[PDB]
Amino acid sequence: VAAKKHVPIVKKRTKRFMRHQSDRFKCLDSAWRKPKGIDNRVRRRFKGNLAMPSIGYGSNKKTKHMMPSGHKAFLVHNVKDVELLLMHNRTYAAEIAHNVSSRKRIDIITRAKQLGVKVTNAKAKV
Amino acid sequence: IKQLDAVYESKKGFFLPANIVSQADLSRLINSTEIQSVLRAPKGEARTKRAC
Amino acid sequence: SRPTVTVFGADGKPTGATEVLPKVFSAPIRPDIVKHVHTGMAKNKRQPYAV
Amino acid sequence: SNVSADLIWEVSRNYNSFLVKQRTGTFSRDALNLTNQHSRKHAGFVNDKALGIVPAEKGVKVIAKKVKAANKPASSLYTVTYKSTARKAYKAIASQAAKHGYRADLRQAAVARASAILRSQRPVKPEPPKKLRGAAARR
Amino acid sequence: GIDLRWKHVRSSHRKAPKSDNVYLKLLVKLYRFLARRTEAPFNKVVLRRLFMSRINRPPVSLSRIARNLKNGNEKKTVVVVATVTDDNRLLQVPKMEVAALRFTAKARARIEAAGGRTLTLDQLALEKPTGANTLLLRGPKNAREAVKHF
Amino acid sequence: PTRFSKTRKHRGHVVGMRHFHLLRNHYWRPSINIDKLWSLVPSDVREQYLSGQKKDTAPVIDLLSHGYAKLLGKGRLPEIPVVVRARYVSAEAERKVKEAGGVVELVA
RNA sequence: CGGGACCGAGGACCGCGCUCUGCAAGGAUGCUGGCGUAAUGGUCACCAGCGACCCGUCUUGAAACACGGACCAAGGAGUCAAGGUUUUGCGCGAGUGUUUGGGUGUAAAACCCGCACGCGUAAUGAAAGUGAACGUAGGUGAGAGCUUCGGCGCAUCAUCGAC
RNA sequence: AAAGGGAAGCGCUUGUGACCAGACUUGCGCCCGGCGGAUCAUCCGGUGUUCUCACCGGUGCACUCCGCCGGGCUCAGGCCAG
Repeated sequence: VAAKKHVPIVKKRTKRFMRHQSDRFKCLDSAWRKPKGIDNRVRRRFKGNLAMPSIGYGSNKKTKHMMPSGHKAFLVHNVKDVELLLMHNRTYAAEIAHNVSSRKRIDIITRAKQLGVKVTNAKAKV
Repeated sequence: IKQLDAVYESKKGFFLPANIVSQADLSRLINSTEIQSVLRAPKGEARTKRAC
Repeated sequence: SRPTVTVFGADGKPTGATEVLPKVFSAPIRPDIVKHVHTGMAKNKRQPYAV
Repeated sequence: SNVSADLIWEVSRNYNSFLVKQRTGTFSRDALNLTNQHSRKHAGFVNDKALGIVPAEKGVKVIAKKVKAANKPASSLYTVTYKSTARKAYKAIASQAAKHGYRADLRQAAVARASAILRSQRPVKPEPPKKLRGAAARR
Repeated sequence: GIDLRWKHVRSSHRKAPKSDNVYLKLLVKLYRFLARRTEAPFNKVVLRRLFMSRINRPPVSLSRIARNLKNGNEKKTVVVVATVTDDNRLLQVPKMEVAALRFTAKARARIEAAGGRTLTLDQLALEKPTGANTLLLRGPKNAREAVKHF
Repeated sequence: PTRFSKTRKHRGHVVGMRHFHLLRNHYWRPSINIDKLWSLVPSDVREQYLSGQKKDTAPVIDLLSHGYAKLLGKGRLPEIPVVVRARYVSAEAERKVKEAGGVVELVA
């Protein structure tokens, strides 16, 4: 069903924090690593350089872990898992785990329709 | 069941231990009349109104 | 007096007999001590390995 | 004595077999747990007096702990099946939750769970067909 | 920017025990409630000593308790947030009412044989919730081999 | 355990005489004070003596059977006559035993 | 008395008040329109304005010099043991330590057993040796807590005594 | 598919093109009319309980209860705006 009424969801930063020189070296993954060189410009925070993650970018406590519909994702593996969201259909949505078979997915989707629970990936394996 | 008492009475150097708490029911202890009769009146509620 | 416990027969029905509950069932329940002793005791059957 | 509901909560507040812990919240599989939330208020296996509601073939089925049979698990639950009007089910559940002082704080949660189960037992409506959108999906 | 020559200081005292004893957790909850809802400084001191560690809770002997029972303290309830130990150098134990965290078996037996009473801290909370007519005792803190070698 | 070490956290940031052929069995002589002397009596009989239910009997204590060789005089004794058998005794311990009404017997 | 910009945090009532049928008084509501889908939003590629030295190491005060780096995958560096020390948690407590060994076993597990022994319970002296109460285990000044409201006074500190 | 007048690569912010995740589809509560059934209220008996609250069996004879179907009404509902 529709989610419970909430404050507007604000992301302070949508862009990811890319690792320094990971755009120039393929052996460097783009996952963030804090530069530890004493002369590093990103670590010293010169302007025009990559930003570094800090707790000031944190999301609002009222809307943290909310998908844009306002629900919180709950990973489910079976019908007994999705029936745990009987009392939270306006707050939690169900997300079927990737290794669940198609027929069990049909069972979970049928139970979630009876319980009025949103399924995030209900069109999978059809 | 009959032999369990003899089993713990035959262990030399060991006795069944004394608990540091006599009554484990904290609700009974707190809401007993002996404690409640001497308490100060509450200075607030669970939720506080926003002043300004 | 000390509590009693029912004795059940081979059919699963009570036999009419009771036993006095042993005094160990009123011991303190200490999960931290249980965890410490279990951590120590679970390593005592280990076989050594080395290159 | 040496055992209380407070002590059972202190023992099993960090781990038990009913616990489902994830990033977005902690849930409980306990049958006597209304709202399926891990807390002392809702831990029915911990609390001395507790209620639980499950679906039946039609209607709800409510179990309640019996304080005098805590050491007898086969006869520790008082079970009533309500297969009748939803209003009568709510009245009876609220009566056994609040009238005699048997966890009056769980009255709203019990009525809510009964209402949720009875609404889930209704027939479902067919969903509208999906509308194709964009460039690749429509063509 | 603001010029702060002085520095705000985080607390240098315990707010919770490091022990995972569930009975100690229940006792801490009880005395938190008592120290919040009563004006007695006794409950605050007892809660803060329940927070403390074992080197900060030295044992108290029956000889020390009998020493402090003199001069009009014979009827006060002795409160020790520590282990009460026995002293076999003391041949005659007087009648006394002691509440403690734990007793050794010989000390408890000698108190009960002398005709006194042994209590836990929750029983102390039941009978003297404001700590009236109580004698609060501590053991020798500096009487330790490490403290001697300091 | 390895996982609790600080190394895991730091991952990414790195006179007188000489005695030839000394034998300690010559110099073995453990000592006990008189304020521990009544602890060698078994507890029930000790409590009977301290209460005063034995007004016609005096206890005899052998220190060598308990593993002590010398009686020292720290503390005080009750007014009960006690016979003490010891290899060595200090002057104050013997004085306090005599004041308590007993006798110190010398043994080998 | 106008003109403009940005913002609407909170979520039954409680309060301060006022111009007192009510209110601009402890935080935005009311009315209306178009659309209801890629329209808003997002990702990717590119152009545009502005911004922006190549990393690591070394050196000293710092730069510069110098050294390493053609690219990618996998491997790759404060570990273990013994002995101390401080702190935390636990058990017992003037005691404590079953596991050298013995008994037992569903058999390298678990359970049970005790003599000796180690440490502690007494120190000092090169040694021979001797070995800790004048006193409610002392006086004074503080000192949490308690108090019958006169005082009793934990830990600890300073000082004077006693052994 | 795109860019390129002696480096590219990167940050902030628009735009273009390509490709997408959501959200929405109506719910709740009333007033009528038409159906389909008596697990309406009370009382009686049994049973269980938290010992005053419930379930079961009889009793309702349709101005009472429970669903369904057509309308009408109010409210709450998505995005961008005045």
